[PDB]
Amino acid sequence: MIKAILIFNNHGKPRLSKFYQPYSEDTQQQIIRETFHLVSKRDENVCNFLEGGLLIGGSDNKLIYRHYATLYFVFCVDSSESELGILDLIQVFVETLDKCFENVCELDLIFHVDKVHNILAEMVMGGMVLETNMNEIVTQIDAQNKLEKSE
Amino acid sequence: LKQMLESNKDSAKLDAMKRIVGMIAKGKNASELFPAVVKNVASKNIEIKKLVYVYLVRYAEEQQDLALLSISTFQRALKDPNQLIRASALRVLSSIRVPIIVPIMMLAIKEASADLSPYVRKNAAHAIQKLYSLDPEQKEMLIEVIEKLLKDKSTLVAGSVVMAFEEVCPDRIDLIHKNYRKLCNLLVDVEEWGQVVIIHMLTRYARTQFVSPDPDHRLLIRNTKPLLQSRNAAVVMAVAQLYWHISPKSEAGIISKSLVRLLRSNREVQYIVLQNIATMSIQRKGMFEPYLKSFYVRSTDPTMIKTLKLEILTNLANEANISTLLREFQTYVKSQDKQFAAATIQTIGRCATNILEVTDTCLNGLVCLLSNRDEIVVAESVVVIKKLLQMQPAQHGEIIKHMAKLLDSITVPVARASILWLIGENCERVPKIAPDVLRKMAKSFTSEDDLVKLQILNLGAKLYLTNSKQTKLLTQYILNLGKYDQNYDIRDRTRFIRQLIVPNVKSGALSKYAKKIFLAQKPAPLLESPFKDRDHFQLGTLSHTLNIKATGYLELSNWPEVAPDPSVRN
Amino acid sequence: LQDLVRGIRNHKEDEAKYISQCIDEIKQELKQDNIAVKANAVCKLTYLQMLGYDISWAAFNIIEVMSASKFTFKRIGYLAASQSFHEGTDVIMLTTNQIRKDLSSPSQYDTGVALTGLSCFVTPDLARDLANDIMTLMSHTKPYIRKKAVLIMYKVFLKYPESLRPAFPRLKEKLEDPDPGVQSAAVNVICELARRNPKNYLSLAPLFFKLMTSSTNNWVLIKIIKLFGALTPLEPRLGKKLIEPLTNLIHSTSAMSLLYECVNTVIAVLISLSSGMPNHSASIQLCVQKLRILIEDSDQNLKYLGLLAMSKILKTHPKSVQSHKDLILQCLDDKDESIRLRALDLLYGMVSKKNLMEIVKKLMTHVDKAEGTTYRDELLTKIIDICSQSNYQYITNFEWYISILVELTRLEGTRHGHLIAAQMLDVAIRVKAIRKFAVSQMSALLDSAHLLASSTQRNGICEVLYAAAWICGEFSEHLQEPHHTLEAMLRPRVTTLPGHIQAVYVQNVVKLYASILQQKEQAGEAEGAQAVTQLMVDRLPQFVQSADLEVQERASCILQLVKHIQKLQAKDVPVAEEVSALFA
Amino acid sequence: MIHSLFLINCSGDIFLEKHWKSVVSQSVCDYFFEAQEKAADVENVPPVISTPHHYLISIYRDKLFFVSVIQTEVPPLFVIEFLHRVADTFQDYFGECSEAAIKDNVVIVYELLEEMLDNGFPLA
Repeated sequence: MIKAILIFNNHGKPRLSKFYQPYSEDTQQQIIRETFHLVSKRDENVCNFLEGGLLIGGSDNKLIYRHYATLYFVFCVDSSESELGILDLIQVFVETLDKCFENVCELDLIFHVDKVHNILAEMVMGGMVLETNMNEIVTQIDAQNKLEKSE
Repeated sequence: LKQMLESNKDSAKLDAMKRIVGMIAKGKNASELFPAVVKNVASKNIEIKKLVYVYLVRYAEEQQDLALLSISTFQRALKDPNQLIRASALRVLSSIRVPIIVPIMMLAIKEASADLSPYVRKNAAHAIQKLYSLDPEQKEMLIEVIEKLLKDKSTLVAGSVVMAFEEVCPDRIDLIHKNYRKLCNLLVDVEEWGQVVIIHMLTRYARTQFVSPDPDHRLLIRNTKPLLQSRNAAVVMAVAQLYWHISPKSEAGIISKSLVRLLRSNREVQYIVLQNIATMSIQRKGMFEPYLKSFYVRSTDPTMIKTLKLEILTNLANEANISTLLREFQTYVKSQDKQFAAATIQTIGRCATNILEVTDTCLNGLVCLLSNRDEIVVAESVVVIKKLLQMQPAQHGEIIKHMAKLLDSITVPVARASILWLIGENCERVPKIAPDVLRKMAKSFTSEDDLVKLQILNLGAKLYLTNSKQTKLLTQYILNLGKYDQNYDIRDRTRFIRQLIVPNVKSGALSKYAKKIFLAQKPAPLLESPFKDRDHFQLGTLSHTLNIKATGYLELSNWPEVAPDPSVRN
Repeated sequence: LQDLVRGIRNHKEDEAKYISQCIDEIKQELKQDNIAVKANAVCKLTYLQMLGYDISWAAFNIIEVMSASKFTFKRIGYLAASQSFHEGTDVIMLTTNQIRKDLSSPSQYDTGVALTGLSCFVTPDLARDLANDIMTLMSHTKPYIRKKAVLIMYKVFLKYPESLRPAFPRLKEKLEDPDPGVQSAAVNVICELARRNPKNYLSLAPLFFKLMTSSTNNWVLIKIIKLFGALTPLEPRLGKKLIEPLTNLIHSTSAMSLLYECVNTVIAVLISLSSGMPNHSASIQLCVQKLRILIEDSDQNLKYLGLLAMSKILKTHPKSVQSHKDLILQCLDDKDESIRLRALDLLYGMVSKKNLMEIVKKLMTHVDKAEGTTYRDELLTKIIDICSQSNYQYITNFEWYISILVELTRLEGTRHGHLIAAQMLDVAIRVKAIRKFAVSQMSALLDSAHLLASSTQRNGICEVLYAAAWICGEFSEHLQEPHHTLEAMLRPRVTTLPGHIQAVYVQNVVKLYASILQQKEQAGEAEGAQAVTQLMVDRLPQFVQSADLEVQERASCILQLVKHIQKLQAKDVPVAEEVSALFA
Repeated sequence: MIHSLFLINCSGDIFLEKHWKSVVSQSVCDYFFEAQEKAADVENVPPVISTPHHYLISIYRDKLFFVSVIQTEVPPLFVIEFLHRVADTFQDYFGECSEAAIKDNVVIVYELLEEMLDNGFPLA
């Protein structure tokens, strides 16, 4: 059960915020800031597993993240999700943005936020892991782009 | 980011170096990326050169071996036509701690010190700083370089040159002995930080090379005078510390105007200034007497700033103003600042000791103050009266009886000990409440603080020596309780105290004296301000602030009996 | 959408005003007849929600966008709808007609976006109203619809158990879906069902065994394998049946993450199975080998969780963990503090009567290399804990232990100085044959107390000085320079230490006086005894004048006593025996 | 003189770090953090804080600390006034002394720190 997907750069400016628990907008913002301060303070050689804060439902949840370039990709999961399972999910996610965006960068996360939500939905659905076969995932998003092209 | 720098695009390199500088400011490890940065140190873009040299300055001591691989590039950079590049290259060379770089560094420093640009000259002074920190065995030629540098007329170099002289050769006084005139004349035009350093060194030099107030000794004072109005706190404090340690006592009081003026500045500036003025006021009280009101505590200042102001007020207390201060102390006692409220309670007792004529009046402020509902105020008020009650071992019944009733509601360990201690000394003056006090504490001994426990054995023995007819069982109760206590200090006292008191079977000559030693009149404490210890330290220095001889303290000497030859110094 | 992005980027400090103007413009746009402009405003508003502004104000407009016949606007409307309504939004009731139209539609991808929207529409009322149709959608012909649909079930099951009762057999037969994505999604749903009430799925274990035999996509195995760890407490026998496919998987594992998940789960399985069947030591050996291969890898996450698994098996079977030694000693140097702390806990775990010395030597080399008063404090506390566990059970050369205590005394700035002092006192009093070395080291430190006086803070070096004073005064018989040590302890540099330090200092200075007076009187050196007495009478007043309570009391009474002893000595009195008896 | 700089935020973290010579670990600021734990507020931290091998001369203004590292004996008011001068120049260039401005212009911050201080002796 993925609580929420938080994506932000090294400066804490949000790039994605998709929640699977009913939280208010102010609560979402302070959550984003809390995870950013918890994660960015650690250097590159630190592990990617932080105990969850009080704003995401308590310590029962955990903050799992990966760093690419200057972007942070943090998944809020409880004690029931696999640490490296979620890590590999993040890896497939970022590679999905790389080839769906033709070498994605922060700028694509800024100007193409809706397509990134689409990528997340095709990968994870309401806190459930939907698709992990990368090739079929990109094929389905490309087909969706085909129906946008056709109509 | 490695491939990003390996790109031929200079803008890409610039962006990568800016990101690397950013993550350095974050404090992360960029030593792995050194092989990419060292490649473009010879780039033709000035901005990329500056960022690259910042990276090299930061990580030259981390990846020392790759820097060793590229020493010749730094050698070539030493001849760069732009001054900042020469300074940076010499800096990077100085950053290398390999025991082999030495002679190259020596030649680098020689060339830099001979080169015309003043900026690289002060950087070369810092270079001899670094080399002396690296290879102490080169100090002869380092001192030669310093002698060459000190002759330079530029002030920008002069400040750093004086610092390099001082940390490399503090004892070779003769180099500054030669250009006393040049330094004193430039001290008007030297930049403020250089002014502070030069003034400290000149104060030490005048303390060493002159006798009691010589035209040259006045020459220092003559030209240091205009700096007392300077806007820099360090400059004025340096001048003020100069006057205190050099000027005649009839003229050195002039600084009290500027030193007080600094108290209008920020918190940190006046924390040191209040610390210095506190020490100055002890030895020479009359200079800060006219500014007594300027040391009155304002509620806006923090605890540490206000507490120092209190200590200055104590040292300035006199029979002509003790009454004014005593009234002001009563105002500060009931302040919402509990930490400060404790300090003012301490201040009254210190002023009571200094002004012996108002001992009773100071008590009247405190004995009535003992009824305050504040747990911390009563904690220190009983402590301070204890000192005052100890000082006059008179039968002050109107005071001691009040504490004994209060003791049941006192929780602070030091205060509980003070009450038990006063009861122990005055057991015969209060023979009716003292026995009950021990009975109260004996039940609660196991929960008392370790400090408080000690006084109960002291109380238990003292009551035994005078009124053993009925407190003999109470004394044996409390001694047995302390015998099994966890802290070995109490087990040490109980072993000693029981031995002195109980075993009349082995009652030798020393044991019959036991009632004399415990009940011996206690001499008044020579309470000392926590600023008299600063009499051994120079004002305005770090060691004065910490009251400890800091690493690299430049100790002042005593005034010499006879002045060294003035004719040499011309 | 990108126009608002550029406007926000340009208006950094004026974000509030520009956002308010854009909100007014969005209010104007979302009430227009054209659904394209409304969808653009909905894109703007989804960006607004990500930025942190209330989405609930235009839920009706989001519905209006969703109602468009064009799926291009449908997707944006469904995204904002997933991010828009909550449990307290009755406005979501207007969605019902469009939700039913999209859900009953045979189009695969329109139904996909509809289910994506429904994933956040999961309320008891909507679940109760839509479960009837989505239960039929369970067995829809096209795979992708079912693949999202089973997750939509999982939502409904969470919110509508009355459909969970009959559709549970439906998911059971769904478990054999031929399309790999569909069956994988069904597995994910059924596991997240089993995680809440695991008892109702022990009979479903053979289906999971068939799954794991047939499955190839790693994430599926990860999920089911963790849940296999989950049911092992309820029924160890499924783990007994499962260990052989477990072992086959670990031998066939190629993904490091999946490898970790299997090895941790077989630790759990073997913990369950050890209750009455202690014959799985071969599986234990293989899983420790796998943990080693995991931890040797250079990626810190793999190493961290592998080390955590070795910690669990150390609680389980440390007999094989103790052989790692140098491996953990190298992982000690990693730059992450958490992995280092876990390594320290492992060092605590495997410290033994044979390897305590080596482990502590490496730990103290690191504490010399360690940085951070917090880290230094935990490291020294752990050193004392591993040395002092079970009353110093695993230490044989106590002289080395006092040496390492003195080495810790070098750690200026420690907040655990009292712990060090208590350790020195305990090891000095408890064991007698090492009292000589303890006294020698402490007296050496007292001779350097002019250097140790630099730290007068509480719980600092002063408590070390307290320990020194106590064990030199009490055990003065083993001192080699009692006159020198008492002169050092009466030095004026002492006069700046906190109260009880000076107090015990004086109380043991008088003990040294007793000892040295006994020595000089026994040999008949009256002049030396007089010299020592006059030395102390000339030094104690320096402490009597002190303002702190107990030190002043001690100094005053002891000084008066020493004056009286000098008076008796002027009368030719053998006072040495009685002064010694004062502290015997 | 002043050896390294450690700007420290309100929450008690290392906001910014700069080093001029041989780098002192960030573990030098844990003494300052212990002092803050002992201090009642941000106004009760003494400007000069002793460490076993360094000295921490710190100022607090504009809701931000300017912590500098001192190894050799130095005039405390020298370093304090230099810190306040660098803060004044920070405000002059930024327009306001704030956490966000420094976080955004780290590069200009490093340029200013290098321009003000050259190998231990402040001079411009």
